[PDB]
Amino acid sequence: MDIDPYKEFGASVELLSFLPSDFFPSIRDLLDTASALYREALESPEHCSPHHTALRQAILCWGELMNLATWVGSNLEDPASRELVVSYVNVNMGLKIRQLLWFHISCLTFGRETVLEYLVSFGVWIRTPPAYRPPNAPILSTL
Amino acid sequence: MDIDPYKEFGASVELLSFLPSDFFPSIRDLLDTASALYREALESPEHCSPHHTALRQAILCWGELMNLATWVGSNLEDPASRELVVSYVNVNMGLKIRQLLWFHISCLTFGRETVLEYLVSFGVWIRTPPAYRPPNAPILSTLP
Amino acid sequence: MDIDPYKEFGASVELLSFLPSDFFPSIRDLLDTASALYREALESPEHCSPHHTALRQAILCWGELMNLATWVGSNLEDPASRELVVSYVNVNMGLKIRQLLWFHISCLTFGRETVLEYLVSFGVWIRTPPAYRPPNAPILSTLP
Amino acid sequence: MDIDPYKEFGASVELLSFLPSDFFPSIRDLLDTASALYREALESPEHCSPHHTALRQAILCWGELMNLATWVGSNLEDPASRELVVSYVNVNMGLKIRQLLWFHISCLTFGRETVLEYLVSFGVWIRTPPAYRPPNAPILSTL
Amino acid sequence: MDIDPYKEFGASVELLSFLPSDFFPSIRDLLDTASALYREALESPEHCSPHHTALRQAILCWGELMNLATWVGSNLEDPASRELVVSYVNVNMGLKIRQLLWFHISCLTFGRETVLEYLVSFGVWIRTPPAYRPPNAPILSTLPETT
Amino acid sequence: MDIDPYKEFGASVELLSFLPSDFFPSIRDLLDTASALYREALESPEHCSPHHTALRQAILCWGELMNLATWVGSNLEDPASRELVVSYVNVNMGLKIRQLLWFHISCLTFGRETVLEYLVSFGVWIRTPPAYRPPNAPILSTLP
Repeated sequence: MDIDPYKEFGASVELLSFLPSDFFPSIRDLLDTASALYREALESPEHCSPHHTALRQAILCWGELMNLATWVGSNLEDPASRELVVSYVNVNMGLKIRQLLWFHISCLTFGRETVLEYLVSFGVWIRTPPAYRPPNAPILSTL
Repeated sequence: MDIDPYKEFGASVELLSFLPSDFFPSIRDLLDTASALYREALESPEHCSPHHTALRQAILCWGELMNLATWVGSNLEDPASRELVVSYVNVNMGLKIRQLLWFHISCLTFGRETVLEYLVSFGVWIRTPPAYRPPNAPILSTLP
Repeated sequence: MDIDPYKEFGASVELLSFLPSDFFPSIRDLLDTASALYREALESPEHCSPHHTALRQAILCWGELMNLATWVGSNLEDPASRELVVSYVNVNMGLKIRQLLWFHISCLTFGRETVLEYLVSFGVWIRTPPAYRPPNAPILSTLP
Repeated sequence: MDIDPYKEFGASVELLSFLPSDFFPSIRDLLDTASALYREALESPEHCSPHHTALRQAILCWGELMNLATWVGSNLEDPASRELVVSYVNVNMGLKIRQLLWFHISCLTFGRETVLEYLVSFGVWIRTPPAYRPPNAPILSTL
Repeated sequence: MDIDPYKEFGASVELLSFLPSDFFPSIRDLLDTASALYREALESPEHCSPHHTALRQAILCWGELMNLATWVGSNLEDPASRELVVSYVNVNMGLKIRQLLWFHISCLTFGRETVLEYLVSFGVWIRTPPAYRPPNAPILSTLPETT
Repeated sequence: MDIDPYKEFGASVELLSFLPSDFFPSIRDLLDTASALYREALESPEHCSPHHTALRQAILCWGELMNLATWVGSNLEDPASRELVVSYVNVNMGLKIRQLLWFHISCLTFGRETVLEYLVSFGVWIRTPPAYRPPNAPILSTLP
């Protein structure tokens, strides 16, 4: 079956594909801003928010992916083949978990209606050619 | 942060450790149960339950892991180290979503309080010495 | 004084003698059931039930017996008489807390009246001649 | 898991660790004052008190420890190794069952609020050096 | 800043200097006393008293001093100069917080005015010559010695 | 007894480790602004705040640590121990006293909620890639 993870939150993969690769902070920097803002709500028996439920799964999805890269570096025989796998988890599979971590942290920080309104205006900006756009990208921090 | 995937739903990792490792059905058998029973709701544009939201992320977590096992199939021309990676995803990494898929499919079908009471009742069954346990295990089939 | 540990809870030593000796699960299997199900309450600063108060003393009684078996491990340099002591605590002394841990975990999970009725119902089952008893024993799994 | 046996009664192991070893009577003298004061309440099907439930377990804990020392003296081969075990049950494991027997007998005799108020004032007295304390320890017998 | 830890609570350093140096119990004996009676309050998410706010920093002051003495042991390969620093942390720096732990535990247990009247009455007792001094020193027990 | 020094003030060690380590002003500058702004209120027979009660103990803790450093500089014959100990006391304990002094001085100056919001905002600002944040770092300021 075909599930996009954002459709229950009012977005799509097509809406978040306009953000470039160097728009999201690193995965260590998304896990730090969740552990420092919402830790008593993520380590809680309550449901709190639907953005809290999807953020708990995205953290433990990465904790098993960092569990994989520790296994790959420990018990593969040749070092040549193991350097493609750990580079795949951090870069290729790590990019999909950044925008999952970015979307749910920002929907808790700024609001869900603000992030969806920002993703429209960022899509207009990056679809415009660089000669006909303002030089600075729009930012989020309304608060 | 030591975050618990089942504490939100009134369970724990140590309560899910009452069931053995080779008790959960395979991932292909659990994704067909999700397809046949809950496909209009997992593809719905609204979250219907907290179990649906944790189940949509559990399928995409396995979908990311199947793009990985396809990638190690197409790459890593050393053949002896390719089979170490793709069998790790299918066996070792596939287990921790297999408890995650089993817990959320069964809590959508039978309810929260039925699966939590089944987790205790399977705890009594596997604890009993083999001279005094029944030959049948408990099944979640509360429905006729 | 000939004091009865289960008479307070509506049972007796001779009603607990309906179950055989090798029916109760091991002490490591019963302390994990107490850990997974009742750890906020056994470490609570208030007594929640008379079964909690008798269960906190049953765990500390085994905790005193494990400091003893560690002490006979570190001391008693005669090796033939060290193994007589530590196997007595694990097998012989560990049994009378194993009925004590089983009775209070099961009475917190299923209730008093369910375990007392299970003690009678297991009495009928073990009494029946083997030509006419079922191949299944009763389990306390009243919960689905 | 980590349980202290006194926390449900409003005390701790840290509160009762200030009482010295020679503060409690012998285990035969704690079992005599329970069998002579509360025997119709300990040999009873009722719950009576939470101090009664914890006292029933502490008596039968010692009855299995005296069962052990009878076994050790009967069927160990050498007498040299058996004299360390029976001295361990009576002294080392016997000291932990004295303060369990003392705390629950005294909470029934004087009251729970009196024993906790006495354990504070006995802690002030024995933490004071002997040159700056009164020479007599405080006593319990308010009745 | 000529600042004073007890001046806020109605005392002084010199009023705490009535008690001698070898009067306060050891740091292990006040940490066991604090954790016995005040552990849900010293780890509470709110401040309960100015004694609780000042006792949380005094335990944290001792915690930073014990990670220091641990660090001097794992490092500092000269044994002649290592042991005199760990001795300075334990017996010299620990004395200034033993008065801080004793003062704030006792004002939580018996009250501010009871400890402040005890410091005066122990001041009369210790400056009396030993020929005219009574045998039983003052003590801030809430119960009498005969109960 | 595990006590968080900022827990009663609505923060934690994790929220103050959210900012980088070389952000907090030095211990000399923080004691300078404490002695400039709040000296008649820290040398006072009143409490006036929980922040004043914590700031006095922080200043006295740093005074005891500087007495320690003066003592180690006074009498230790090993020159490498004078290189190790008083550099540890500065660069490892002064960072924690820098966070404590900065937190309490800023909470006295700007308010507690403004300092907590500034902690969250500056952490998320540092974490953000530089092309998608405001170009200059935020400060607390009382000047309109």
